[PDB]
Amino acid sequence: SIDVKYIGVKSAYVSYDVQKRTIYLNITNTLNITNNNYYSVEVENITAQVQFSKTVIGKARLNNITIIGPLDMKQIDYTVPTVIAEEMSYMYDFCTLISIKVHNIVLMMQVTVTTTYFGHSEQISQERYQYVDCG
Amino acid sequence: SIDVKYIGVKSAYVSYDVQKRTIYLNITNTLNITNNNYYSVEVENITAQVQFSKTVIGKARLNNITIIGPLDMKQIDYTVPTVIAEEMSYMYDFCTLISIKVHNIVLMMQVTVTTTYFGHSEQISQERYQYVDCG
Amino acid sequence: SIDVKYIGVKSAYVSYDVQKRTIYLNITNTLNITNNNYYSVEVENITAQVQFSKTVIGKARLNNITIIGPLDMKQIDYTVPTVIAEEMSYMYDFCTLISIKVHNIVLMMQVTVTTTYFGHSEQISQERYQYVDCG
Amino acid sequence: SIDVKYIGVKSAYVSYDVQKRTIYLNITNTLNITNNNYYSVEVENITAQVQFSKTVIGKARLNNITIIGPLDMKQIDYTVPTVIAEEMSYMYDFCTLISIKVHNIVLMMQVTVTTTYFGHSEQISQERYQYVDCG
Amino acid sequence: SIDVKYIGVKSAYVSYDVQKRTIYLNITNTLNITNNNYYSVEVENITAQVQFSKTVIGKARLNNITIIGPLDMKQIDYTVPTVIAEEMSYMYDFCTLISIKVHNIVLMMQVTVTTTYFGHSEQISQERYQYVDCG
Ligand SMILES: *[C@@H]1O[C@H](CO)[C@@H](O)[C@H](O)[C@H]1NC(C)=O
Ligand SMILES: *[C@@H]1O[C@H](CO)[C@@H](O)[C@H](O)[C@H]1NC(C)=O
Ligand SMILES: *[C@@H]1O[C@H](CO)[C@@H](O)[C@H](O)[C@H]1NC(C)=O
Ligand SMILES: *[C@@H]1O[C@H](CO)[C@@H](O)[C@H](O)[C@H]1NC(C)=O
Ligand SMILES: *[C@@H]1O[C@H](CO)[C@@H](O)[C@H](O)[C@H]1NC(C)=O
Ligand SMILES: *[C@@H]1O[C@H](CO)[C@@H](O)[C@H](O)[C@H]1NC(C)=O
Ligand SMILES: *[C@@H]1O[C@H](CO)[C@@H](O)[C@H](O)[C@H]1NC(C)=O
Ligand SMILES: *[C@@H]1O[C@H](CO)[C@@H](O)[C@H](O)[C@H]1NC(C)=O
Ligand SMILES: *[C@@H]1O[C@H](CO)[C@@H](O)[C@H](O)[C@H]1NC(C)=O
Ligand SMILES: *[C@@H]1O[C@H](CO)[C@@H](O)[C@H](O)[C@H]1NC(C)=O
Ligand SMILES: *[C@@H]1O[C@H](CO)[C@@H](O)[C@H](O)[C@H]1NC(C)=O
Ligand SMILES: *[C@@H]1O[C@H](CO)[C@@H](O)[C@H](O)[C@H]1NC(C)=O
Ligand SMILES: *[C@@H]1O[C@H](CO)[C@@H](O)[C@H](O)[C@H]1NC(C)=O
Ligand SMILES: *[C@@H]1O[C@H](CO)[C@@H](O)[C@H](O)[C@H]1NC(C)=O
Ligand SMILES: *[C@@H]1O[C@H](CO)[C@@H](O)[C@H](O)[C@H]1NC(C)=O
Ligand SMILES: *[C@@H]1O[C@H](CO)[C@@H](O)[C@H](O)[C@H]1NC(C)=O
Ligand SMILES: *[C@@H]1O[C@H](CO)[C@@H](O)[C@H](O)[C@H]1NC(C)=O
Ligand SMILES: *[C@@H]1O[C@H](CO)[C@@H](O)[C@H](O)[C@H]1NC(C)=O
Ligand SMILES: *[C@@H]1O[C@H](CO)[C@@H](O)[C@H](O)[C@H]1NC(C)=O
Ligand SMILES: *[C@@H]1O[C@H](CO)[C@@H](O)[C@H](O)[C@H]1NC(C)=O
Repeated sequence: SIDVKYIGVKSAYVSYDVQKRTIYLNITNTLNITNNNYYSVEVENITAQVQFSKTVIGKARLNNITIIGPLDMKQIDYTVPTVIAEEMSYMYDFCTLISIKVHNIVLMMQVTVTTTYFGHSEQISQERYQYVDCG
Repeated sequence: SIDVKYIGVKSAYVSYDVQKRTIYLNITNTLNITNNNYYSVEVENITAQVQFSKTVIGKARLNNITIIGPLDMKQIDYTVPTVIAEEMSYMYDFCTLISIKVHNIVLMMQVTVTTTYFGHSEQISQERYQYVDCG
Repeated sequence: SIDVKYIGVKSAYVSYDVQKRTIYLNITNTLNITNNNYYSVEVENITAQVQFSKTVIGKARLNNITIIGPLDMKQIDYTVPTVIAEEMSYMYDFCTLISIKVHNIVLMMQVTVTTTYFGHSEQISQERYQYVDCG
Repeated sequence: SIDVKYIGVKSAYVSYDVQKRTIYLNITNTLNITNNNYYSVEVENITAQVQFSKTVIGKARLNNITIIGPLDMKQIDYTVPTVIAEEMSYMYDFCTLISIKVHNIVLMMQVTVTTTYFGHSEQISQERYQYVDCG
Repeated sequence: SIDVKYIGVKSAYVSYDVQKRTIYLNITNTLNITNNNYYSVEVENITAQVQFSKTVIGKARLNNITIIGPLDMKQIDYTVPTVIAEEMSYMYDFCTLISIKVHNIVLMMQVTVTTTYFGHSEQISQERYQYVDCG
């Protein structure tokens, strides 16, 4: 990635910024800019490219063959019980929260068993993340 | 990715910004800009490209063959019981929340068993994320 | 992706911004701009491209063959019981919520068993996300 | 994607913005702009492209062959019971909500078993998302 | 990655910044800038590239063969019970939260069993992260 940028407030090439009651008197501004950008990116010179796979099975006996890909949960037990019993009481609850499984950003590109890959793969994530603001 | 940008407030090439009761007197501004951009991106020179796969099975005995792809949950138990019993009480609940499974952004491009890939794959995610604001 | 941009408030090439009771006196502004952009993107020079697959089965015995693709849930139990019993009480509930399964953005491009792919694949997601605002 | 943009409020090339009771005196503005854009995108030079697949079965015995594609739920149980019993009480409920399965944006392009693909595939999603606003 | 940047507040080439009630008297500013950037990135000169794999099984007996990919949870038990019993008491709860499993940013590119890869792979993540702000 030639250019990746996270800029909180302001991005600018040339900035003349006059803010909060300043006095802007005699100013002469002369700006002369020559800017040229040449992008030669990902050019590929390829005569011959071959992806080839072959499988042959002969005179074989196969019994109880198990192939299981990734990300298996099988048996998971989530027990979160809450019991509140009050005879004569004063109970004030402000900003109370219970969260079990929260997923914001899930990116999965290639999950497989057998993968043959020629090329380019790029993952870019930018965020501002604030979970809980109260009071 | 040649250019990826997250800019919170303002993005500008040339900015003359006059804000919050300033006094803007005699100003002369002369701006002379020559800007040229040449993008040569992803050009491919390819004579011959071949994707080939072959499978042959002969005189074979196959019994109990199991192939299972990824992301299997099988058996999951979610138990969240809530019991509230009050005889003579005062109960004030402000901003109370229960969430079990929350998914904002799920991107899956290639999930398979057998994959042959020639090319380019790109995933880009930008967000501002605020979950809970109260009070 | 040549240009990807998230800009919170304002995007502008040249900005003359006069805001909140400023005094804008004698100004002369002369702006001379030459801007040229040449986009050569994804041009492909390809003589011969072949995608070929062949499968042959001969004199074979196959019994109990199971192929199962991804994303299987099988057995999932969601139990969220809520019981409220009040004899003589005062109960005030403001901004109370229960959510089990919430999915905002689900993008799936290629989920398969056998995939042969020549080309270009791109996923781009931009959002502003605020879940709960109350009070 | 050459240009992807999320701009919260304002997008403009050249902006003269006079807002909130400013005094706009003698101004002379001369703007001279030459802008040219040339888009050569996705041009393909292809002599011969062949997609070919062949399957032959001979003298074979196949019994109990099961192929199941992705996204199977099978057995899912959703139990959310709510019981409210009040003898002599005061119950005030403002902004109370229960949601089990909510799906905003579901995009699925290619979900299959066997896929052969030559070309270009692009998914772009932009949104502003606010779930619950009350009070 | 030629350029990766995290800039908290302001990024600018040339900045004339006048802020918080300053007095801006006689100034003459002459700026003459010649800027040229040439990007030759990821150009590949390749005559012949071959990815080839072959598997053959003959006169073999295979029984109880198990291949299991990564990320298996099997048996996990989450027990978080909460019991509150009050006879005559005063209970004030402000900014109280319980979270079991929270996942913000999950990026997985290639998780497989057998992978052959020719190319370039890049993962870039930028964020500002504030979890809990209250009071
Ligand atoms: C500078 O500004 C003052 C105002 O205080 C003015 O009297 C004077 O003529 C100005 N000079 C020039 C060169 O603009
Ligand atoms: C502006 O810059 C260019 C460079 O391309 C130069 O030829 C020209 O003389 C400059 N003009 C002034 C007034 O400085
Ligand atoms: C690569 O491109 C050039 C022209 O840009 C061409 O002359 C040459 O024949 C190409 N390569 C092959 C292997 O054809
Ligand atoms: C295959 O496995 C099962 C249990 O998973 C077992 O009962 C069976 O006997 C096995 N096959 C052979 C041929 O032993
Ligand atoms: C500068 O502004 C002042 C106002 O205070 C004016 O009297 C003067 O003529 C101006 N000078 C020029 C060169 O514009
Ligand atoms: C503006 O810039 C160009 C560069 O292309 C130059 O030829 C020209 O002389 C400049 N004009 C002035 C007034 O500086
Ligand atoms: C590539 O393109 C050039 C012209 O741009 C052409 O002369 C050449 O024959 C092409 N390559 C092949 C292998 O045909
Ligand atoms: C295949 O597996 C089942 C249980 O999954 C088992 O009952 C059966 O005997 C197995 N096949 C053979 C030939 O053993
Ligand atoms: C500048 O503005 C003042 C107003 O205060 C005016 O008297 C003067 O003639 C102006 N000068 C020019 C050069 O416009
Ligand atoms: C404006 O810019 C062009 C560049 O194409 C230049 O030829 C011309 O002389 C400039 N004019 C002025 C008044 O600066
Ligand atoms: C590619 O395009 C050029 C013209 O742009 C043409 O002369 C050439 O024959 C093309 N390539 C093939 C293999 O035909
Ligand atoms: C195939 O599997 C079933 C159970 O899934 C089992 O009852 C049967 O015996 C198996 N086939 C053979 C030939 O063993
Ligand atoms: C500038 O505006 C003032 C008003 O205060 C006026 O008297 C003066 O003639 C104007 N000058 C020009 C050059 O427009
Ligand atoms: C405007 O720009 C063009 C560039 O195409 C230039 O030829 C012309 O002289 C310019 N005119 C002025 C008044 O600057
Ligand atoms: C096929 O599977 C069923 C159960 O799914 C089983 O009853 C049957 O015996 C199997 N076929 C053979 C030939 O064993
Ligand atoms: C500088 O500013 C003063 C204002 O205090 C003014 O009297 C003077 O003429 C200015 N000089 C120049 C060269 O602009
Ligand atoms: C501006 O810079 C250029 C360099 O390209 C130079 O040729 C020109 O003479 C400079 N002009 C001035 C006024 O310094
Ligand atoms: C590498 O590129 C040059 C031109 O940039 C070319 O002359 C040469 O033949 C290429 N290498 C091979 C092995 O073809
Ligand atoms: C590489 O590209 C050059 C032109 O840029 C071309 O002359 C040469 O034939 C290419 N390489 C091969 C192996 O064809
Ligand atoms: C295969 O494993 C199972 C238990 O997983 C076992 O009962 C069986 O006897 C094994 N197969 C053989 C041939 O021993």
